Amino acid sequence: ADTIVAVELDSYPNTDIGDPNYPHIGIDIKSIRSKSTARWNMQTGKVGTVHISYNSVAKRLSAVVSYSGSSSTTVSYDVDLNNVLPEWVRVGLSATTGLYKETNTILSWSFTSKLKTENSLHFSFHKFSQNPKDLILQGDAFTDSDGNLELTKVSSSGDPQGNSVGRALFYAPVHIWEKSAVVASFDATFTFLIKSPDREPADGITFFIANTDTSIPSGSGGRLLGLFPDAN
Amino acid sequence: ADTIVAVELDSYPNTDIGDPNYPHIGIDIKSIRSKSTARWNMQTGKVGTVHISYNSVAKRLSAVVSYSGSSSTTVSYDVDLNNVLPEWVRVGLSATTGLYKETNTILSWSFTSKLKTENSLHFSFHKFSQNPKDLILQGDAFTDSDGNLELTKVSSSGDPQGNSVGRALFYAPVHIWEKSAVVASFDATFTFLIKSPDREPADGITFFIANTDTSIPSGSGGRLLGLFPDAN
Amino acid sequence: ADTIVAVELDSYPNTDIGDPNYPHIGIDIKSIRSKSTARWNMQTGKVGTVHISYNSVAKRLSAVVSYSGSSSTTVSYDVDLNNVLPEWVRVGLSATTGLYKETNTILSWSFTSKLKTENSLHFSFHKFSQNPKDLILQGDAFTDSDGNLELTKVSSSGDPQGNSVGRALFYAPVHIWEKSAVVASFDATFTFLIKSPDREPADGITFFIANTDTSIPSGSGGRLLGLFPDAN
Amino acid sequence: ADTIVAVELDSYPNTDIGDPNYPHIGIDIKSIRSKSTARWNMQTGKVGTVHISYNSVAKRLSAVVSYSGSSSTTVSYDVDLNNVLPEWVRVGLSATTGLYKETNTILSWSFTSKLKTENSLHFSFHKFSQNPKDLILQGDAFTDSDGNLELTKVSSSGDPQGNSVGRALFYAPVHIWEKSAVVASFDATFTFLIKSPDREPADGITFFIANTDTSIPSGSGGRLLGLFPDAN
Ligand SMILES: OC[C@H]1O[C@H](Oc2c[nH]c3ccc(Br)c(Cl)c23)[C@@H](O)[C@@H](O)[C@@H]1O
Ligand SMILES: OC[C@H]1O[C@H](Oc2c[nH]c3ccc(Br)c(Cl)c23)[C@@H](O)[C@@H](O)[C@@H]1O
Ligand SMILES: OC[C@H]1O[C@H](Oc2c[nH]c3ccc(Br)c(Cl)c23)[C@@H](O)[C@@H](O)[C@@H]1O
Ligand SMILES: OC[C@H]1O[C@H](Oc2c[nH]c3ccc(Br)c(Cl)c23)[C@@H](O)[C@@H](O)[C@@H]1O
Ligand SMILES: [Ca+2]
Ligand SMILES: [Ca+2]
Ligand SMILES: [Ca+2]
Ligand SMILES: [Ca+2]
Ligand SMILES: [Mn+2]
Ligand SMILES: [Mn+2]
Ligand SMILES: [Mn+2]
Ligand SMILES: [Mn+2]
Repeated sequence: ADTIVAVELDSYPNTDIGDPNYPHIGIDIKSIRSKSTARWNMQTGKVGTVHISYNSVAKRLSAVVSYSGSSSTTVSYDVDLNNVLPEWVRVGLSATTGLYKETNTILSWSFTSKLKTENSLHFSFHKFSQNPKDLILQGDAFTDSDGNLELTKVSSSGDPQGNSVGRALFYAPVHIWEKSAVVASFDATFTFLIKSPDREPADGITFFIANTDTSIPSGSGGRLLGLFPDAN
Repeated sequence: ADTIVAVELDSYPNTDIGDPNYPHIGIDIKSIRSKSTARWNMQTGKVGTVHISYNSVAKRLSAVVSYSGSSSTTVSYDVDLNNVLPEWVRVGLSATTGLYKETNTILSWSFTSKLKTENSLHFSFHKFSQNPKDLILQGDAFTDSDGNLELTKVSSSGDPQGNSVGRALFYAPVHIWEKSAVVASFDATFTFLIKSPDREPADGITFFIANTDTSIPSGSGGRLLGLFPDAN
Repeated sequence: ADTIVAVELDSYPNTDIGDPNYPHIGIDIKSIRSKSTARWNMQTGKVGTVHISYNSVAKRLSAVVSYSGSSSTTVSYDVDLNNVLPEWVRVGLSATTGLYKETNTILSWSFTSKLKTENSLHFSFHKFSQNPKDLILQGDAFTDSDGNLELTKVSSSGDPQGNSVGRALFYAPVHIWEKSAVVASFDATFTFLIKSPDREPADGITFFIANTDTSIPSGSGGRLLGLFPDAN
Repeated sequence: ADTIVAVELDSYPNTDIGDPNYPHIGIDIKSIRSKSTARWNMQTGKVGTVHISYNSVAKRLSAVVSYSGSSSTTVSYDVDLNNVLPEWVRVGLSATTGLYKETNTILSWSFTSKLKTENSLHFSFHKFSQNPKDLILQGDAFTDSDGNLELTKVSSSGDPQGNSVGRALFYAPVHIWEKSAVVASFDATFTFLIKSPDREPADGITFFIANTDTSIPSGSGGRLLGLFPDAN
């Protein structure tokens, strides 16, 4: 059972398992039920931009989500990630659709990791090549002709499908801590396009971190964002 | 048969297959016989520092090697790497020993890759963890307790062994070009410690680039620097 | 460049690169141009059955192809496979379509390997599971709902597409020889269904053997049966 | 957390976690505490021979262990393995040493798997090649010059070391059941040589079956036989 730290743009309120009454960004520490959430002023059809940061000195995983010239949405959570995640991990983006759907388009994805014990891993994508050998595409994750990472299924038309799960891991494992390490930090940006024919888009996109061999958990569809085998 | 672009710190003169009469840095385009070389003022026992750069606009692979406060050694070569290397590659460091030996210690290794079509892959190591999951260690390559990448065999004493070959690839494939790409560049630094009981150290260390599935070619020992199956 | 030993059911005559004037079974030793061929009495729409055998004592790779109660077609070739193939290999089935097409259905596939130095590897498939984890499916190779290995593309209708290449490797590398080995033999059976709307079906199906890391060579489509990067 | 079905030749009594008072063979269904055990008349220095069988109709995992012309030791357990193990698995041999040690030599290892829904996977080893590419060697598992699989560490002298863990998985995943399958069976033989300077040899050898991605669990040393992260 994978260890998971995710920042969720939870498109779909699932009150029956923790979610607030509304679209929200959440910080998930080994549970789909977010340790912290903020009301996310969704804007379907516009391009969102998530920034994620954290160092091991401040011990505060923080995420902001924004649209151009629009009021942003921040959510923080005091956590020491080296007590949660293994020493080595892989970073990725996941997204699902349930009975309700939405395009989970990733227009770009950067991520910087620093381990001053000064080791480092930076990577950024503004274009997603047809064959991304530096990405372990899991489930329904693919890349379209516009150089966009489609995390979840989308017809040739552009319409999103439902009951789809897909994630993109960066091929190289990251080293986010070492007993010796004085400070391990990481940042993570990505822009996304969420479009939906439904007035209740679902289910969400997330940037997560996990055991290197992390794979899509069975039953992880929909409100589970392809991160957990259950809702505990 | 792998495609190979390497920058060699050729410790050992092998005149009988191209090498100059002396220790030298070479730029190898799909051949152990360097398209360009410069006389390398070796300093066994001191820590060297190779810087490598190249963009696709200038089309000039250049490398400099230096010791602290000592006269450096530069070597350049006009080449268009996208006509040589495949679209996707893996970057690494190799080193061998023949009948003559030497420690092939890598104290650090950074590498930045930029694909403005602005995609990117940066990674740097000042410490090499006991288990580097973000490095495909090939052959005799291992990491010692001092956090140093030993490319080639070295007894517990510290003495180097001979007839050893070892390389370190970064786990993630790099994208160094795209038909669309306007400019693909990359830099690569690394510091090394070459020590030898022999007054004729051998055989050398190299930073190379290759087809992603690049592996140590049979017969690639010694003067082949674990890069080629032959000397053509 | 992979080492390849294949037994080809060459559906399509390609005279301009060696092929006989007619559909034929060929034995290919590191070349699409068969060292031996026999006239293959094709029967599109009926289920064929290839048996392949060889031991290192007799040094005779032999293949027979048959349809129920129909005159079979045998082809032999005296070769010592341990002088051709590496010590370790992977066994598989490949098939392509060019401008002309055909279904490349594999209804079953067994293979026995014996290394008396008595080591062994047997595997047989009468059903191909939706997710064959014990098969490295390459290119357009997939498995349909009838439990059939579709080597090459086929519409939902059942019509075959063209310019498609796909192979199925057995996940485990086989050990087909050892310097010590007294006798290494192997057999290989498989039944196939070739159907075509075209009166000139193309291009063929093959059981091949190759370096373990064998992958579909670029330009290997059509008359190359997804085995060679060229016709030499 | 891996799913594990093992047949243990538990060299070392660990009463404080279930073990009988004596060396024994056990059948472990997702727990180091055997669902069934029989008193194992150990014979250190002689070559043992374990036979394992099971089909899904009888639903009885059975194992026998024997030495030449010596009273054997049988242990059975009524279990339906398709309710325990995933649909796809990898089969292997594991062994550890704790504060007490012993050579865990595997002189041979066969295994037949049949899935009549008649699919099959057979493999046998009487010799273990220096580089067994068809074996995922985990931990301290290696192969010596006599063609023997040393599961656990052994000095050049031949003396076994302690606190060592090593397993050998067959490279190809096995298909041990399918919803459709009418009967899935498997057999598994292997001969072993257990030698110890200690009058209380430890800890044991096992043939196990697990989720394909099974790896040595942390803390699985000694009485855990490199199968479980704990003793529950
Ligand atoms: O796409 C959003 C969701 O759809 C499903 O839950 C549903 C939310 N509204 C519903 C209305 C009816 C039924 Br039945 C279901 Cl399962 C749901 C589920 O598939 C969820 O996993 C998911 O959160
Ligand atoms: O370590 C350096 C070299 O040693 C060998 O070549 C030798 C250079 N000096 C020699 C002197 C005698 C003999 Br025999 C040999 Cl092979 C050599 C070879 O093993 C080379 O590959 C290598 O370049
Ligand atoms: O499907 C069979 C074949 O089709 C092609 O060659 C053709 C055989 N008949 C033709 C007629 C016209 C043209 Br243009 C072509 Cl390329 C061909 C090629 O694509 C071949 O690789 C292949 O053997
Ligand atoms: O090799 C056998 C065993 O050695 C250890 O347990 C010991 C059995 N006898 C002992 C006596 C003292 C101490 Br401290 C220990 Cl840990 C043990 C442990 O390391 C066990 O995992 C193992 O079963
Ligand atoms: Ca939700
Ligand atoms: Ca040289
Ligand atoms: Ca042909
Ligand atoms: Ca025990
Ligand atoms: Mn939520
Ligand atoms: Mn040189
Ligand atoms: Mn032919
Ligand atoms: Mn026990």
